[PDB]
Amino acid sequence: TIPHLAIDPFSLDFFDDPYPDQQTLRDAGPVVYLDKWNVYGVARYAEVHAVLNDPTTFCSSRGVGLSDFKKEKPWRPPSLILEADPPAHTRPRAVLSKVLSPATMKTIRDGFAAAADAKVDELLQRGCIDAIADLAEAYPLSVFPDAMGLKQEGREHLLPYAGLVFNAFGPPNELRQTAIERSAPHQAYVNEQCQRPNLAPGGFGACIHAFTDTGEITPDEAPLLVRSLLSAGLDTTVNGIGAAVYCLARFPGELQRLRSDPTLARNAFEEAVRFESPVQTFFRTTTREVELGGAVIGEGEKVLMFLGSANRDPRRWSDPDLYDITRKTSGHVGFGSGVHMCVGQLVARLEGEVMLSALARKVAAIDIDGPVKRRFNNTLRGLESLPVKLTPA
Ligand code: HEM
Ligand SMILES: CSc1ccc(C(=O)O)cc1
Ligand SMILES: [Cl-]
Repeated sequence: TIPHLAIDPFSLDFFDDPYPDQQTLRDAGPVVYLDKWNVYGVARYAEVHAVLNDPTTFCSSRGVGLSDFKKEKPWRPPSLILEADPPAHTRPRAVLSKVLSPATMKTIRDGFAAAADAKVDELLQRGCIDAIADLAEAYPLSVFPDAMGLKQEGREHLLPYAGLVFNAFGPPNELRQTAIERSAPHQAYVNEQCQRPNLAPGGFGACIHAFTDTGEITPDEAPLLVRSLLSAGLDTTVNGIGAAVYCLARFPGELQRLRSDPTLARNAFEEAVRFESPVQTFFRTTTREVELGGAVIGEGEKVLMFLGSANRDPRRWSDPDLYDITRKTSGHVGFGSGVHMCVGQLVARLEGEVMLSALARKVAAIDIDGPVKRRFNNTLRGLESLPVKLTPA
């Protein structure tokens, strides 16, 4: 009933060009079995969306990577939110909700926007730049660690620590095993910065600590919740902004539309999240026997959701393979869906909007001007290097 496939969705060849294999996965059936990792797979929008929206049946507390926490030790203490199920999930979620809230966005926006304009201005002085190191990485690094309230010393650990986290969701391939081997100093830095004394007042970090007297979280939960933001908060936005620039770079027609109406900046970002889906994949674990798309999955099985595939499913999207900054993106699963839907999406969108606004107002063209180099990671899709020539408007 369930087709078995030998595709390794965590292989360098798959990362290098996932799209044919992803159609192969959708078209094989609503539910496949991946013999490489002994794992159920769902690659169509409908089943990915269903799975995300039944947290009772498809739980996150047994881990959202390949590893099943009921079978193996987690490589670090479990996240209090990503790797928890309702009701444990609920209050720490509420806290990060209020911390990364509309009101908070109102306090950081001018600063984020200024940073974004200043960067684009700086890059136009150079002309030929690396849209990854000098933009996708540099810009979030200029705003997010400050927004967190991190001290300056040690920030080089942040992107290493993130690549470790996302690699560690993957199978025990060499990417994962090499990440964990190198992890010790990045863990030490991050863990130390999660303690209240090390976070500057007014920041996301000290804000999380300040929420520890309401009955929602206790003081011993706050460091791990800060850890959550230093795990998820940065590298995701680097690959999100990287994606958007790359799309603009490959669809000049859409850059020209964006320039003509910079208010499209925020949706231009949302479409780049759908189109590239920087967060490619996550697992759930079945807490019971379940019928899904007319196939039956037993208790305790890992189910792999192909978010990027879901976002290019021609069953859901018209011309999924086109970058369209005026598309109605509502319902894309690049930020997830349901009770775990990205609690940090207002920061990502803010960062993404203000950067694409800056480009929209200041840049006339973005032409790839050198070898594009992909960066391989078990969960993240994105580029190592994107050399572009920026033409001033
Ligand atoms: C382009 C940027 C981003 C993308 C594509 C993204 C993607 C995602 C996805 C797909 C999920 C769902 C995980 C699941 O269902 O298991 C999620 C949850 C989460 N994200 Fe984001 N994210 C982004 C930005 C951010 C930022 C800026 C932050 C923090 C400042 C953040 C923090 C979190 C946290 C803590 C969770 C766990 C929420 C929960 O379990 O309820 N993310 N993200
Ligand atoms: C969806 S990416 C991500 C989200 C949350 C955490 C965490 O809670 O540490 C890590 C990665
Ligand atoms: Cl850690």
